[PDB]
Amino acid sequence: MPLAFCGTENHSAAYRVDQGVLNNGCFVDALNVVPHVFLLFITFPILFIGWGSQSSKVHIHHSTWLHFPGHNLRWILTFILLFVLVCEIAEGILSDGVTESRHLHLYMPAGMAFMAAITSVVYYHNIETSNFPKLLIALLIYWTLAFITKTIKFVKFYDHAIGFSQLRFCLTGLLVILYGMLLLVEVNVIRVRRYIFFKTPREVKPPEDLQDLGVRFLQPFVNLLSKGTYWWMNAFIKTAHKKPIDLRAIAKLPIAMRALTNYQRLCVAFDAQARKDTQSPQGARAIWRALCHAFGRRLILSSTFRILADLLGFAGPLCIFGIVDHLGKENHVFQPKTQFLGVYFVSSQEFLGNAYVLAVLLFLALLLQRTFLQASYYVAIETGINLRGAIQTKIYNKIMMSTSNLSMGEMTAGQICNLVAIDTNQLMWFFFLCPNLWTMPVQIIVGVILLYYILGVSALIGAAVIILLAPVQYFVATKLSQAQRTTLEHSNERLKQTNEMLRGMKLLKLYAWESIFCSRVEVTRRKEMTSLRAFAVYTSISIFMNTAIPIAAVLITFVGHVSFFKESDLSPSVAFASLSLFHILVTPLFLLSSVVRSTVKALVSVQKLSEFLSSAEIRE
Amino acid sequence: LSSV
Amino acid sequence: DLQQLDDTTQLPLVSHFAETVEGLTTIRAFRYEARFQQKLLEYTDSNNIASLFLTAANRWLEVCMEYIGACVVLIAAATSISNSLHRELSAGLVGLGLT
Amino acid sequence: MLSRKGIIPEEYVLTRLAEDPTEPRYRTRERRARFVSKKGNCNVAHKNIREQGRFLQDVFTTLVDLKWPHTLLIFTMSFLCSWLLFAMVWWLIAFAHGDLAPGEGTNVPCVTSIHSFSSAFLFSIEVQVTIGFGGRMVTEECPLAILILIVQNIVGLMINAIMLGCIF
Amino acid sequence: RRARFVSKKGNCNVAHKNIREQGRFLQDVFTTLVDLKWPHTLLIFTMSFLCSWLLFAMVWWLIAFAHGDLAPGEGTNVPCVTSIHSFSSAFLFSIEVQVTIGFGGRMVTEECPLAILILIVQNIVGLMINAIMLGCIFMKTAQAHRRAETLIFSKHAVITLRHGRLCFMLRVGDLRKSMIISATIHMQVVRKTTSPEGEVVPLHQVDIPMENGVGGNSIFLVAPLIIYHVIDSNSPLYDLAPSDLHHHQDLEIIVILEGVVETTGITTQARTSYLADEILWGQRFVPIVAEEDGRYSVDYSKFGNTVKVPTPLCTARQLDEDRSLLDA
Amino acid sequence: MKTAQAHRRAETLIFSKHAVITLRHGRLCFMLRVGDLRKSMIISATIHMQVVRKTTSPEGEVVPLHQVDIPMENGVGGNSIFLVAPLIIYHVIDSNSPLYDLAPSDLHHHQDLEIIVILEGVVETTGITTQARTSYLADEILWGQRFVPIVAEEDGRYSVDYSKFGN
Ligand SMILES: CCCCCCCCCCCCCCCCCC(=O)OC[C@H](COP(=O)(O)OC[C@H](N)C(=O)O)OC(=O)CCCCCCCCCCCCCCCCC
Ligand SMILES: CCCCCCCCCCCCCCCCCC(=O)OC[C@H](COP(=O)(O)OC[C@H](N)C(=O)O)OC(=O)CCCCCCCCCCCCCCCCC
Ligand SMILES: CCCCCCCCCCCCCCCCCC(=O)OC[C@H](COP(=O)(O)OC[C@H](N)C(=O)O)OC(=O)CCCCCCCCCCCCCCCCC
Ligand SMILES: CCCCCCCCCCCCCCCCCC(=O)OC[C@H](COP(=O)(O)OC[C@H](N)C(=O)O)OC(=O)CCCCCCCCCCCCCCCCC
Ligand SMILES: COc1ccc(Cl)cc1C(=O)NCCc1ccc(S(=O)(=O)NC(=O)NC2CCCCC2)cc1
Ligand SMILES: Nc1ncnc2c1ncn2[C@@H]1O[C@H](COP(=O)(O)OP(=O)(O)OP(=O)(O)O)[C@@H](O)[C@H]1O
Ligand SMILES: Nc1ncnc2c1ncn2[C@@H]1O[C@H](COP(=O)(O)OP(=O)(O)OP(=O)(O)O)[C@@H](O)[C@H]1O
Ligand SMILES: *[C@@H]1O[C@H](CO)[C@@H](O)[C@H](O)[C@H]1NC(C)=O
Repeated sequence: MPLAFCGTENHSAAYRVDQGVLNNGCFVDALNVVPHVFLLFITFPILFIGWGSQSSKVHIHHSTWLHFPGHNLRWILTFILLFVLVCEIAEGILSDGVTESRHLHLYMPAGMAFMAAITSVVYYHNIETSNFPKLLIALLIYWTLAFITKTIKFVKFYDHAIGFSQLRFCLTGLLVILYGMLLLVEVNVIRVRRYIFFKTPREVKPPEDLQDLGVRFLQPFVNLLSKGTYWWMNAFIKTAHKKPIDLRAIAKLPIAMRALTNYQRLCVAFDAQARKDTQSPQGARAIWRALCHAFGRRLILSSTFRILADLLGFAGPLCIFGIVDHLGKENHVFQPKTQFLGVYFVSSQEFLGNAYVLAVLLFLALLLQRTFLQASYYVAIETGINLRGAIQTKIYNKIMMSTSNLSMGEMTAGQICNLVAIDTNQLMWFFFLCPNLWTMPVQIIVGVILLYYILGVSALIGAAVIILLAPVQYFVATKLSQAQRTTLEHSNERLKQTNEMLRGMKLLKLYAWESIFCSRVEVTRRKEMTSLRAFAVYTSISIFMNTAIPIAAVLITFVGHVSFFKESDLSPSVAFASLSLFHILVTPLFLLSSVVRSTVKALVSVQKLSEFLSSAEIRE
Repeated sequence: LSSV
Repeated sequence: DLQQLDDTTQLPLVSHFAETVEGLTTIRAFRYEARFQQKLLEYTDSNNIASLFLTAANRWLEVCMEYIGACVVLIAAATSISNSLHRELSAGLVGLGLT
Repeated sequence: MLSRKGIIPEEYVLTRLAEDPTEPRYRTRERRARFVSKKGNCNVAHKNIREQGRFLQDVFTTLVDLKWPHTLLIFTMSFLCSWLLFAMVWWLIAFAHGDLAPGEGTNVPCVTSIHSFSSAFLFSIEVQVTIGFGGRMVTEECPLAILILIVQNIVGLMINAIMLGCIF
Repeated sequence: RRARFVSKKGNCNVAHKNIREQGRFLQDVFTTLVDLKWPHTLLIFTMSFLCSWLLFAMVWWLIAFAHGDLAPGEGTNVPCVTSIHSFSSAFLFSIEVQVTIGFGGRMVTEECPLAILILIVQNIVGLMINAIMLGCIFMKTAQAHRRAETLIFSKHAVITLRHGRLCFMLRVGDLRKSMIISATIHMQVVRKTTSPEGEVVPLHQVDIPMENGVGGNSIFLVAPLIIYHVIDSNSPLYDLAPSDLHHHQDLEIIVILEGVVETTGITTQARTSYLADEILWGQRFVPIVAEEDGRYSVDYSKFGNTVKVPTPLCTARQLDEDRSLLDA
Repeated sequence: MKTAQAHRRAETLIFSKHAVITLRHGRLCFMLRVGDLRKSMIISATIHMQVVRKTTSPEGEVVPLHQVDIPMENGVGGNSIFLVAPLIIYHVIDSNSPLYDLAPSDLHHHQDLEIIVILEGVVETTGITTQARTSYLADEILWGQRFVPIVAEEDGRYSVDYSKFGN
């Protein structure tokens, strides 16, 4: 009873090739093993040579990166085929359970394919760090070879009347499409860089921004997966432990984020709009359209990541519901009904109903969310920071203005400096919280929808309690900001008085007038202390609300469902899926008030900036 | 150094 | 270090704006505006690069800390389901752990 | 979340002013950059080198340059990858030819005494290292086995020749 | 159009016509094999082995047929080679013997001494062929012509006054970290020079001094170096005029960087040329070797970038007179 | 060590059968043409030159084969040479050269002159140093002749006509 590739039932009758060499359902799996192990045994010597070269003599310490055409879509196809290969492994482990011994022909090909995909992106990266695309022939034959072999497997399944009921048919069909859509990528590289069958290769030089000697913020010129997890930051962070961070140790920022480059882009938007449209002034709405047209191509991308991250965030409570539902019912059967040619096919419903499989899927879903959410954050921040540079340059351009008593007597240099600092910072902070207004409504809507499905009308009562904490937080935060305004505009006078009564220390000390002026300052300090007491009250209500809205909602939720409703008796699956949903919904509900305030202040800031940017100029 |  | 680099980089920039307004007649008199334009761009670049490094470092921590959290989820989920298939945790403590 | 969203407002009335720099001494930080170390080891870090594959095209200069432990790894992996690759081929041709299923007395297997993948892997060891323990022959039943035998012998001799040259 | 003596990346570009062949291009088979491309060497590698295997396979098959051991199938006879049933078995027996596998199922009995003689011949032939192919492979793994391609010569060369003397400069730099021992730099001026006596030499290669500190040709090359030649009365570039430096000019400054690669020990040449159009007048090279925190830093991005600089717009001969007269 | 032999490659180096003596730049120089047949280069190709004579010193010595060295008249004074096309290897007869008393009449067959020529260098295909030796008896020297230009200009590149190599 040893480890056999096709099992050991019916006296090894699974190995008979009498009817057909390629009609033996275990032989097609054996064929699919070949292209993956072929890549491993042709690339491992190459990879170890590369690793040795890095160790013994890493001559190109700052080697430039040349990314081949079709490089972002290359990585995303690898990511989604890694997903399906994990699912194939899960199906194989789940189907072999109903046999006398482990079959090994359900999850050996998928396991070696999983390792082959990982090694085929490591090999591709090592052939992208140093521009040498002739070694990519090994990858083109590999992809097409795999596409051939499982195509044979796919057509055999359709002959034997498998259909879309069996999960592995769907997985194999989808995976075959993946291999075709990535073989096309490889031939795209052939077509562009013209290295294999064309007369003269069309070489490309690395972008000039990376060619600059001092550029440490090399975020754009990085492979997609190190953009997700910020792997390039590791070396920089390690260096910061030994040597400090000097202003000459920080990078010279790339061309894409230069102030003048963003200023030129913003000027292009302004000029194109003001020419194609007969709107004579460049007023508030003109600037609003200009910002959208100039930075929309990145703002939309951030929103897409945020929406995907939100939809994947709701896969934690839902998977918990599935896991704990399966975890009861005494596990009476746990058997695969479908039988085909002595092998069992786990149905789709039988797949997402298991516990270990759902837990592995939950882990993978979290890996996507935690990275999409951070990727969405970075795109929003980078667009906001580029906005700050362009807007600051634009403001300073109009400063180059007439010094009339009408203009200079209305907005003094203090006003314009405050305009620069305050308005642009809170306009930038609007572009940070900008994907929220597109996503957070979807988050709340979809959260309430699927929370109703899990529990019922009592969940809507609890959702009402939480959704009744955005207006409460809004009023408290407005009161908090008003109290802070009063306290801060009072300490300004105190600080000016203290500076005035401490600059002349010698004069006051000589006349024995040090303590008297100290008490004159302490009086204003006591007044500011009363104001700060109001500020402390209004900030303690916010701490209370933040840390007691979810708990009060939970109490109302469950008490209503048991006492008032009595519809369905509580279960651990329902009662913890709903509780987990409450945490994931409390996080954005509180911050929604700050998003609204930021949007309001953004409108007022652009009103300020448009009353300035269209003032009286100097001359022609 | 002293900074470290 | 990056936090201080942020603050101490945006201090000269706002200061520069104030100074430029006061001697605006003097600057336009010398026809020497391009030098102060380059001063703005140099100050703006020095501020944006510090701000971007602070952002990227913050995102670096968040990604790494969330992967550790995700690894916790996988370890907790696997072991808890195992214990509840054999040792009979009764399916309540399992959910109280996963949440 | 101390300042996750509440850091948007700016006072712009801060009292921050000039402060002592307390910069570290430049003499301690600055150290004479030696062109070459006391014993060779030229300390001249290169930068911005454009890579056109020149460093990986001359694989034999690279192989000799590498340290012995890395050469041992490449030595071992080259042999073991070829051994495993041809083991897969030998196992799969046997399982395709249907000779490890029947056990029938009249059928003549194309590779005698193939019963599993361990036997196929041992047969791959014997062919490429040229040991030939005799218990796993090649019969005349399928000409594909003869072609694979030719390919395996030629590949093994090429690999041995290249590794001999690198070692010398 | 214009004929290149050598290409920019070495590759001597001279077509040799009307050579009488005495068979030399095949008389020394081993140098020819090493010159061959790797795919072609593999073809001959495979063909040599396979032809030997198949030739001796025919011999073993034919001796078995003559000895009457494969036709009858009667166990009373004792075959000279065990279990030779067909030509496929004979071919497999050749594989076993010459590669020295010996699958045991096809032994050699004592019955016919011709088999023993053929066994001796086959083993000796297999060992000779293995020895010869090993030698060719070892001289093909010690090739250092791919290392020569990591020696970088700047695309354009400039001329600027150094120490008051108008010198023709040049930058050469190394990419690999491993040194090149005994790096020697030669330099020539391929020109069509006519002597007063009526001689007309088509390509009169004239050597060039390298203005070394000891007058020699040796150089210690780690970082990119400026290789300047001082144009004096004894140099063939002493009558160069900037208007005589366009494309259709009969100039070519060949450069030969010899040296032995330390990783293997094989002497290598790196070759380049510089047509008159690729000569730039009155410029200089931007400095490269900075000084970073710990050690030196060489920026290869600016390897060939050049900046202009004021220069006399006259020949070198007219410059010795512009200074002698002032001194006088 | 027998597959790395490079004597059969040295057999592809070609020396003109007879050398000439002809004026260049007024001075009288001993010219010689050396050519290569293979497409591969010879790295560090060095050329020596010696005059084997029977020398009687004033003190009474009689050396039967006294090998006096000879300058190659290179642009830098060295011996190294770069050889793709056929080169002219000319030695200028100055007051210090032992050929400073040659005559057309004294250059017949029964004259005790021989001009050894030692071409060296390291082949690139193997990395083995080689030699290419030849000699020129006093009958195989032709006074007052010049070699024919050989490196004609082809459309694409430079074409060398080896047919007129010795003309
Ligand atoms: C039609 C006749 C011509 C036949 C050949 C034409 C080209 C074939 C293309 C398909 C080859 C398959 C994928 C291999 C990928 C590498 C191929 C290759 O050429 O290597 C690329 C590199 C080096 O290239 P380069 O010198 O910069 O440029 C090539 C040059 N310009 C030229 O003349 O090209 O190479 C290297 O730097 C070598 C690194 C190590 C190589 C290790 C490869 C192991 C192969 C083992 C094969 C096992 C087969 C077993 C069969 C069993 C089944 C029965
Ligand atoms: C339900 C959907 C999920 C399906 C699962 C598989 C994974 C996701 C696949 C689906 C979408 C993938 C991304 C596509 C979005 C299109 C754009 C894209 O690829 O990059 C989007 C952005 C920016 O890109 P850019 O244009 O190069 O930006 C700079 C530009 N060059 C410039 O000049 O300015 O890029 C960035 O801003 C950097 C971050 C990119 C996102 C992170 C990449 C994936 C990391 C995840 C790691 C673990 C995932 C698990 C994989 C294995 C699972 C077993
Ligand atoms: C007194 C007169 C002189 C001596 C006469 C010898 C009489 C020999 C009779 C039997 C000959 C067998 C046929 C072999 C084919 C070639 C034979 C042969 O002699 O080739 C001739 C040449 C060898 O140089 P050379 O030109 O003679 O040199 C003379 C002088 N130095 C010169 O400059 O000219 O060859 C070459 O220049 C080599 C070219 C390629 C060689 C490739 C190897 C061929 C065999 C490969 C074997 C294949 C596998 C089968 C093995 C089976 C063995 C039983
Ligand atoms: C029995 C079936 C055949 C079995 C084959 C055995 C395969 C075993 C693994 C491979 C062993 C050999 C790998 C050697 C790789 C050497 C790499 C290397 O030296 O630099 C990269 C090479 C070198 O450039 P080149 O211009 O082509 O040649 C050098 C130059 N011309 C010279 O003078 O030196 O540039 C290159 O391009 C890379 C070298 C070639 C890459 C891979 C070689 C195989 C290609 C496929 C050809 C197979 C032909 C067999 C057909 C047989 C038909 C009967
Ligand atoms: C913690 O976020 C959220 C969590 C949940 C939700 Cl539903 C929304 C958000 C949110 O607010 N999304 C807006 C995008 C965002 C906001 C804050 C942060 S951050 O973590 O505060 N990082 C920094 O501010 N870096 C600064 C940027 C300004 C210059 C100096 C460095 C990062 C990204
Ligand atoms: N950073 C570098 N790394 C490696 N080789 C380089 C680098 N920079 C230039 N070279 C090589 O130097 C030669 C040209 O150098 P140069 O900088 O003078 O010209 P270029 O304009 O950069 O040339 P090209 O466009 O051909 O690369 C070419 O052989 C080129 O491959
Ligand atoms: N086209 C050529 N190809 C190869 N070798 C040549 C060629 N022309 C001359 N040689 C070689 O040069 C030498 C003689 O050159 P030269 O032309 O001066 O004399 P020759 O009278 O043509 O010689 P011969 O007729 O004896 O070969 C001989 O070694 C000869 O083999
Ligand atoms: C294989 O085994 C099962 C269970 O013993 C049996 O039902 C099936 O018919 C067998 N297949 C055969 C005998 O072909």
